[PDB]
Amino acid sequence: SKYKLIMLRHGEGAWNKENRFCSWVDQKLNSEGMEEARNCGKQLKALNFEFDLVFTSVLNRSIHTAWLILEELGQEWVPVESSWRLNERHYGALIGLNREQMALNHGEEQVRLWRRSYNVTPPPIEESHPYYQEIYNDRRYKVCDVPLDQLPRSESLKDVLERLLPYWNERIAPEVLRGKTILISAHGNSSRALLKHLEGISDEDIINITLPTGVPILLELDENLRAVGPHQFLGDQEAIQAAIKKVEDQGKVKQ
Amino acid sequence: SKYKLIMLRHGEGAWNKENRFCSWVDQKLNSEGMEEARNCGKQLKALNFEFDLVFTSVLNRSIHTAWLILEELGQEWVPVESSWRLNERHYGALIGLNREQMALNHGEEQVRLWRRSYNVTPPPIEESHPYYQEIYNDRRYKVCDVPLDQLPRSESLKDVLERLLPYWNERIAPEVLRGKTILISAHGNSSRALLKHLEGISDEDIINITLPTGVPILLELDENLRAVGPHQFLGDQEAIQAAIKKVEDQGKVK
Ligand SMILES: O=C(O)[C@@H](COP(=O)(O)O)OP(=O)(O)O
Ligand SMILES: O=C(O)[C@@H](COP(=O)(O)O)OP(=O)(O)O
Ligand SMILES: [NH3+]C1CCCCC1
Repeated sequence: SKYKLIMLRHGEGAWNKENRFCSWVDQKLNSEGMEEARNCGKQLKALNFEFDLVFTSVLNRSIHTAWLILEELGQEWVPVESSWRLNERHYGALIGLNREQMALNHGEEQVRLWRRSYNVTPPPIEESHPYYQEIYNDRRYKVCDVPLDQLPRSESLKDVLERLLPYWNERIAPEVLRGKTILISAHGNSSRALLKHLEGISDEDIINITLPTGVPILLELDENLRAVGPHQFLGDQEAIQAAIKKVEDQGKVKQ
Repeated sequence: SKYKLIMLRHGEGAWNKENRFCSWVDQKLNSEGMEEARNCGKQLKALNFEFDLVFTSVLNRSIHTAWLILEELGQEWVPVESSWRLNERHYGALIGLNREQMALNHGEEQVRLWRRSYNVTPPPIEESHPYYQEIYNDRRYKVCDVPLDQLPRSESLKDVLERLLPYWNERIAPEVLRGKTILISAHGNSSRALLKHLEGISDEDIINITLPTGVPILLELDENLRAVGPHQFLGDQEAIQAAIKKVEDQGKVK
């Protein structure tokens, strides 16, 4: 048999609009992002989606995106589970910095490696960093399945998959195999990590995969829980490609 | 007290304002109710509440109230569990009717009896009722711990307690005993049912308990999960008492 699930990157937030690496900083959705989430809900309603379970990260932007989708569907009663293992990749010291500024300071090539490569690790975030305290002082990280002191201070995409894969295999995949309809409301890089795994994308090719905010990602899996075909974006393809280009351009120098 | 928990009636919804028995009809919060929910969250934040688990009914007004509270607290990551066992009392055939109109036609005393009695069971809702279909055809009732055909068609407050108690005993009580800080976002009568149990209120006295929408209720329990004192509405008692009077007056002609 085959199974289909829906995954997506949270709706736009101020940091996305202002082009600043946000990562573990708990930014909220902005007005545009709330609309993106509601539109996702409307598309899923048009398709008559009936979710059984929803998985999100512990960053509120992914939770609110899910709540808006459920409201549009009239499915607010559907169980939601949130885990740090679906949190966006930890950008370390790059958190708070402007992506274009980094391109000007370090070059487009280096920024592309930091953003999309599989093995490159961002410099770790230090206690002196402006956003260190608010991240590690938050109670949500005192009750994780990993001690506060053991949580990452920066992550390569590979590091992300290493802490996300166990969650997928142990808590999400079993439900998929039970024929349940699942929604994964997450982030750009945590979603890219899962897609790399499910689609068998090489360490080299994953660098060219970019996900825009607020666009449902359709993925079909076979009996072995591997992608039957490439992931697909739901909606106007021209608009979606334009949004993808916008994300890519965040790390480029004006021309 | 050894333990403390917070419970509350969801924020104002369209039918609360229209003064119609809503019960299992899934009406949403209105602008006023959203504000009530947010003020609840602000009041709880002012008192340092840090929830570990949230329990709600499967009616969206209770869920949305919880979501707004969690947002105000910056605690959207806190686990939420929902169950039909926390659903508002099933008003049966009375669903959809205007409370004041009923008082005018049958007498204030009659309406008060239907609304607050512990033992009186409303007439069952039938297939000919305007809101029967949307209730029993909803998918949320196809995945309950009891078959769709077994779900109630009307309930007395006693009936409510009988189906709510198992959920309290099996799922909520154990968490409170572990020392977790719990939030229960429910309804007017389902909350009255739980208060009757926790405070050991008599069948006679429970009739005088009326709960206002969107007001946090603090319950202090001992080692045996018994209330050490009467429930405490958190906030200005004058305004809260006024909101309670508002609910009572829904069944009065004037
Ligand atoms: O970490 C972040 O700032 C973004 C991704 O940024 P880029 O890797 O795409 O630059 O995560 P998201 O907006 O999905 O929560
Ligand atoms: O069933 C309803 O309409 C109300 C209670 O109405 P009364 O018993 O006070 O008339 O419950 P709610 O969902 O608003 O908390
Ligand atoms: N001072 C900055 C150098 C580039 C990586 C992020 C920190």
